[PDB]
Amino acid sequence: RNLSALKRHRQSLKRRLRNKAKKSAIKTLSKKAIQLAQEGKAEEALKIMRKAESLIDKAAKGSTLHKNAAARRKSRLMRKVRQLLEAAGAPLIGGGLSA
Amino acid sequence: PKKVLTGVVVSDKMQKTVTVLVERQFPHPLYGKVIKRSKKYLAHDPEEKYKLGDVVEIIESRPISKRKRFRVLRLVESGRMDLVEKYLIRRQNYESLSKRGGKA
Amino acid sequence: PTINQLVRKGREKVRKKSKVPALKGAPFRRGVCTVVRTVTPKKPNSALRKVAKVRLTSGYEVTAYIPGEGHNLQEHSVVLIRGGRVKDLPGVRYHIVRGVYDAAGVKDRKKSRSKYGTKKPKEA
Amino acid sequence: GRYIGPVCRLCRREGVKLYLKGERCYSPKCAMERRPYPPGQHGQKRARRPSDYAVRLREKQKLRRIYGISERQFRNLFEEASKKKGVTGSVFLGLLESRLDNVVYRLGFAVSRRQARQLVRHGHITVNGRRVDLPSYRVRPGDEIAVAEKSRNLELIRQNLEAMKGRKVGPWLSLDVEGMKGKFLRLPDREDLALPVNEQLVIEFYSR
Amino acid sequence: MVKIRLARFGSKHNPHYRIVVTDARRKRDGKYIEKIGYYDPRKTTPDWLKVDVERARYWLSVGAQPTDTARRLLRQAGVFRQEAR
Amino acid sequence: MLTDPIADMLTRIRNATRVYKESTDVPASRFKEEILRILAREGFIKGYERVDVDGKPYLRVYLKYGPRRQGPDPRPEQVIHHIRRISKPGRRVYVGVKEIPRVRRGLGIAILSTSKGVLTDREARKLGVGGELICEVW
RNA sequence: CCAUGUGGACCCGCCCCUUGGGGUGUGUCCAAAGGGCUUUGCCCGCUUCCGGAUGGGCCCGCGUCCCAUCAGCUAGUUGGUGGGGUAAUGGCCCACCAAGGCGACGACGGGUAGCCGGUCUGAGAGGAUGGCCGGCCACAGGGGCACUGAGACACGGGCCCCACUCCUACGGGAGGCAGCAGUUAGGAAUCUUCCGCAAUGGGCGCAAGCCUGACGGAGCGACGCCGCUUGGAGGAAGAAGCCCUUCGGGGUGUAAACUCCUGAACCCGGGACGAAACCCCCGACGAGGGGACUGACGGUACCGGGGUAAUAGCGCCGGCCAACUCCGUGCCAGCAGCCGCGGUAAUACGGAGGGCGCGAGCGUUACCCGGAUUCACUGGGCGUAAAGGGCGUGUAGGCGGCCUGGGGCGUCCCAUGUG
Ligand SMILES: [Mg+2]
Ligand SMILES: [Mg+2]
Ligand SMILES: [Mg+2]
Ligand SMILES: [Mg+2]
Ligand SMILES: [Mg+2]
Ligand SMILES: [Mg+2]
Ligand SMILES: [Mg+2]
Ligand SMILES: [Mg+2]
Ligand SMILES: [Mg+2]
Ligand SMILES: [Mg+2]
Ligand SMILES: [Mg+2]
Ligand SMILES: [Mg+2]
Ligand SMILES: [Mg+2]
Ligand SMILES: [Mg+2]
Ligand SMILES: [Mg+2]
Ligand SMILES: [Mg+2]
Ligand SMILES: [Mg+2]
Ligand SMILES: [Mg+2]
Ligand SMILES: [Mg+2]
Ligand SMILES: [Mg+2]
Ligand SMILES: [Mg+2]
Ligand SMILES: [Mg+2]
Ligand SMILES: [Mg+2]
Ligand SMILES: [Mg+2]
Ligand SMILES: [Mg+2]
Ligand SMILES: [Mg+2]
Ligand SMILES: [Mg+2]
Ligand SMILES: [Mg+2]
Ligand SMILES: [Mg+2]
Ligand SMILES: [Zn+2]
Repeated sequence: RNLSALKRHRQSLKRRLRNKAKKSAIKTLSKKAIQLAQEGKAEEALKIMRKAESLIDKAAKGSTLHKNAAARRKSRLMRKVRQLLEAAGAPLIGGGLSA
Repeated sequence: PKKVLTGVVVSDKMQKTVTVLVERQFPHPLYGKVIKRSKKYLAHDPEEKYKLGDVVEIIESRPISKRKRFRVLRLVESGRMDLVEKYLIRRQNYESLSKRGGKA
Repeated sequence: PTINQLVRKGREKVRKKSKVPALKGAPFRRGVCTVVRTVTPKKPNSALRKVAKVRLTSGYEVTAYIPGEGHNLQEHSVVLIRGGRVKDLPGVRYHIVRGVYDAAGVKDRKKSRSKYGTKKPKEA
Repeated sequence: GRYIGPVCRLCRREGVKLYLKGERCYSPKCAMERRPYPPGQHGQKRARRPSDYAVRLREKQKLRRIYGISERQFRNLFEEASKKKGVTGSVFLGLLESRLDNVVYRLGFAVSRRQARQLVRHGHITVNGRRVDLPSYRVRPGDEIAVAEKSRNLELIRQNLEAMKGRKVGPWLSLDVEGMKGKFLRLPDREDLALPVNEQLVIEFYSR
Repeated sequence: MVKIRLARFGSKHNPHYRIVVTDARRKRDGKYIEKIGYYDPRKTTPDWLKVDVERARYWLSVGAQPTDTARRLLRQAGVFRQEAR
Repeated sequence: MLTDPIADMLTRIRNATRVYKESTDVPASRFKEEILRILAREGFIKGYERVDVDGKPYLRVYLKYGPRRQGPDPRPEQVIHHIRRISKPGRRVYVGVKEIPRVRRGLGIAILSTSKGVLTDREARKLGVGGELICEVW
């Protein structure tokens, strides 16, 4: 056995288990943004959107998503919420949204 | 210079897609008479404009589907069935030369 | 033809068939002997030339000429086998190298030697 | 190595004197002088026609022996004149004279070519002021073939450095008798070298 | 990174070195991106070292790192010199 | 059907000569005229005249020969010892300048069609262009 | 986690450009870390941003072996809109809709092989080939899979099954040289468990340094190319012995014997280049300058002195193919690449003498090209020699008359980027 090696797999484990916690937070959180987006609670969805959008960026400073890949998940959400609120009621906050 | 190709459409029968037949001439590697060999390029025509038998240019482009790597540049002439018949004559003839058979 | 005929059809590069099979690529191949016999020759000739059918290490079971006067070949003597056929006897197309493995070098050989696996006899 | 054996018998093999026995080879001794016919059991019997290839070869062998270098590099010297821009017969010789073992034998310092070699092999020779044990040696125009002082007072050097007051060099050459020196003017011509070879016949053996 | 170093082109006991610009991780004697001179360490000639300064002076505005050996061979080429007052 | 305007001419003048016919007549082209002006620039032929055979347009080429030889076959020497065409049709032959060959070690002529027209390897290379390689006289 | 945010990201808006490129307007979100010393400032770092360079993914144009005794293949198959996924386009992957896509200019299947710079052959055109060195690919016992990360879907990292080997207390676990070196196996055949990290290259470090079976060298193998010795100068009308003889005589053959000369090996001594850097003080941390360390080859190469005459071996000798005779043998024994020799005069078999060719190599066997204009572009042919379809029709395709003009696809030309 070669203790230079083993080191980096114990390493792995620990980041996987911080990278799991990171993503599997964002799914959850942003799914509960899509959700509040449906039935027009423009107040609350636009709250959840920004506490999504940041937990994005801080997984972008890191090594979970790339700037390229995190920017992606920002447009997935941001646009798709600006649009579920089409089929309902106008943006109260206008938090993570530019009129 | 994302390559530019002049060929004549020979397939309408698809969605926003179209098949084009581009041909080229050249001395035979060794034997060296001019020969002329051609190939068909599944082009992209979005708004659908160009029809079955048109004379077009194509350019290398951002891949659109599996076998779509060319958008259509412009039209050099319309109505040129002469070859579309010829290309179909070739496509037909495969009915013959089979070891199923060919009837009278 | 015409140019075009060829352009369409073309010139079919000739194919080469090795007048020596058994040696899967090899120049020699060791086998054990099976039959040790002598077969009388072809047509203008007359002798009792000496031969041995030899199982191989390429799978085969080919027959072999014994070059020379004397020999030591019995049914289980290991051998060695090189190219070079025989215009006197048919079905024999490789020889047996004298002197390697349970195969003799010929004694009483001064001249042609290096072929016959016989060394130098000075103090002669 | 080099050929080493009964030299005056090729004085007679190709039927003319090859002055390789050396100072004896101007006698009424050197083998040829007595018995012209070439070697063994038959040498005297009637000689028939030589093949086209016979003659092709004879006149090659002569030039190979006569210059006292073995085949394998008699070749790479031919095939190095082919590869060189000018007449092939005439370049060839041109780089036989530039070899060290016949840079001496024409600069005087020896009796025959086989001898002349020994003096090269054995640390006896100066080349632009240095020691060269290399018969394979490409002597260029302007080179300095002399003798290292240490061997100078040797008889073989000197009885030979003697006689040179009765001869001349070869017009691509200055001999400095006393100073024990020698100078390579230019290459030769086929003008100079009057050998008993016909050289195109040599090349017609290195066509086949 | 981008680097400048030495690459072997002689043989046994007869090294002749080449000055090269090549990507760090690249094999020693491999497809370099630019030959900028030779260096003869057995020094058997009047010209046992050529460089050409003007390229290594593009190539460091570039940001290609030298070796030690190769560094020292450039100072000695003039590569790193300044003038005026 | 009739295929080669060109190769045809050569073969008239070929078969024409080897019979020792004083004159012979060939189907008026523009090509066949400019190839012909060469063949007399370079004395293989005396010269061509435009003549109408049966109110049809034509070229009358007069034939150059050797001089009365002796022997037992007193028949001279076609100044045209061999004439024959290289760019055959469906099998064409385009040479640059590099690729322009010389004929009979300089004793002869190769004929070219070029962007400047009707040319001999000499005139060809002197000019510094090339193209369809046509025939070959000597 | 919070704040500042020069800037950047995303949503929407306009304005240039035009496939996702550049600007700008509001809202929204994100930064960080401290160690060292010549401590009130220098050094290695830190974070967000444009760019340089470097390397790299992905896509297209042409090039890319055979057999038609494989002719029909295709259902994630071809395309569409929505979606997921990636650094990124895309049936890549999923859902849903239209029914396409390909093929005789070889689709499909089967056979074989990594490809190239180049290498061998050859007048050229081609034919043959891709060890070593180098450029790109692909695997790491067989197969699938993801994590970490800028990067792999990772030889000496990870999860699962199978074969194989092994520890076992019969629950279970370990193991992967096609990295150097060696063992075993196989086979006609392929080597040391060497020295050293001095050089050069890489990783890490402010640095001294540390790891370096890359690599630098040594060992072993005539395996290959080249350099070299086995002597040389003199020496008989010509020893002995050995072979032929027409019994006079011919040949090995100036070769040997001795005369003289030189001095591989060996002995003595001296004895490298390859190595000046990083580092240290001066000087500014810069330019420049000064000092110090270090050799695995190696006590090698090479220089001075000393010195002995001092390995020759293979093929062939009827023709092609350089070389001729005696015996022995008698279609026997045997040679042989081709025709062929041998049945009592053998220039062919086995020996001798003599001869030719080569030489630390000479031969034989295997393969590549030439020969072979015997695959024929260069450079072929069909009346009888192998070969005109038993005769027509006509489709694809190949090819085409005279006169002028427009295009410039070919083809020619010049400049240029690449090779
Ligand atoms: Mg990751
Ligand atoms: Mg000495
Ligand atoms: Mg903040
Ligand atoms: Mg952090
Ligand atoms: Mg802290
Ligand atoms: Mg394979
Ligand atoms: Mg040839
Ligand atoms: Mg290949
Ligand atoms: Mg390699
Ligand atoms: Mg294995
Ligand atoms: Mg695997
Ligand atoms: Mg391993
Ligand atoms: Mg280093
Ligand atoms: Mg050796
Ligand atoms: Mg051997
Ligand atoms: Mg040698
Ligand atoms: Mg002697
Ligand atoms: Mg020094
Ligand atoms: Mg003969
Ligand atoms: Mg024999
Ligand atoms: Mg007899
Ligand atoms: Mg015999
Ligand atoms: Mg051929
Ligand atoms: Mg024929
Ligand atoms: Mg017949
Ligand atoms: Mg018939
Ligand atoms: Mg026409
Ligand atoms: Mg016209
Ligand atoms: Mg053009
Ligand atoms: Zn002599």
